[PDB]
Amino acid sequence: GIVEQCCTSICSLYQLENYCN
Amino acid sequence: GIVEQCCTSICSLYQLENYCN
Amino acid sequence: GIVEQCCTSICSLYQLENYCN
Amino acid sequence: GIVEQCCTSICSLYQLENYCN
Amino acid sequence: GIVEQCCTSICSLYQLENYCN
Amino acid sequence: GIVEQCCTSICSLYQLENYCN
Amino acid sequence: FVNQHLCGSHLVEALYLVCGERGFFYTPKT
Amino acid sequence: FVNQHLCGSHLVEALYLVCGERGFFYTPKT
Amino acid sequence: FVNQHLCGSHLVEALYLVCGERGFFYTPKT
Amino acid sequence: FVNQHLCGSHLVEALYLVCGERGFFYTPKT
Amino acid sequence: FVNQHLCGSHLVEALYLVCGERGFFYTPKT
Amino acid sequence: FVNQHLCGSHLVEALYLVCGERGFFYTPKT
Ligand SMILES: [Cl-]
Ligand SMILES: [Cl-]
Ligand SMILES: [Zn+2]
Ligand SMILES: [Zn+2]
Repeated sequence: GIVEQCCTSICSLYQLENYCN
Repeated sequence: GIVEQCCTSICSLYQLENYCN
Repeated sequence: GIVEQCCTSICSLYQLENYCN
Repeated sequence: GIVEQCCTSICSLYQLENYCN
Repeated sequence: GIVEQCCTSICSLYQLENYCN
Repeated sequence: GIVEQCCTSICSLYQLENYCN
Repeated sequence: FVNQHLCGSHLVEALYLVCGERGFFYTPKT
Repeated sequence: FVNQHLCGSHLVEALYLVCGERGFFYTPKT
Repeated sequence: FVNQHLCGSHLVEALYLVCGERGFFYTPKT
Repeated sequence: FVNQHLCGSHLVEALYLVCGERGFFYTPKT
Repeated sequence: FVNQHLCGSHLVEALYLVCGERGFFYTPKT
Repeated sequence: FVNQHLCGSHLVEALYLVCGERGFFYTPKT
């Protein structure tokens, strides 16, 4: 999920948009 | 809502707890 | 102390109140 | 400038990107 | 006090240093 | 640089001034 | 606990703290 | 832009930034 | 609520949140 | 991405996020 | 160092930074 | 004052604090 995609791994700002409503 | 309420007047941690999944 | 209770170990919000004045 | 602009009215991430090295 | 002073007008790091243990 | 001086190693507030404009 | 005056990112901070591993939803008005 | 590690309250700060008014969900249980 | 690791400035953010007007002491030497 | 209302340290936060490893310059008026 | 306009949690931030391992006491008025 | 580890957004928070109006550069590539 977000923690694996963004904290454990590395993510872009565009990826972070995946979790907007 | 909570977002506006906490900013405009005050807010409690207990009310915030309603927003956890 | 607080660092051992809360950072090295794990603590609750109720525990954090131990350090209010 | 950007500092005052983001504070006084609004600002975009794209405009902010102009300030990276 | 310092809390109100730093918020209402300005505050210096040196004055803040008075609050360390 | 700043990351080596301040994050990897340890630095003072006076050192941090090295990177003001 | 005491009452809170929380605005902008400081709300999201408080929510993070309060909810921890359960996480939360941040839903502002319009 | 860039790719960095975003953990904990820094993750939710970033979500606030990117999503803003849209709002977001932080769900670490996935 | 929950139990997480709270370190450094994140510890004092949390204390600010919980204590607020009551005020607090942060004393890492214990 | 959405528009931002950023003030004080919150601007420096946003800049950190946006620029990452390239870093940035923070230059306010007078 | 320069003069500071610090409010809410941003004061507690500054105090954390300034005092480090000695820690500090945060004591607001009423 | 004191000497601590200052990393990431905590580094740039500290620079904001110390430099303030002077402004600063954060250049992790050095
Ligand atoms: Cl503010
Ligand atoms: Cl951290
Ligand atoms: Zn703020
Ligand atoms: Zn952190």
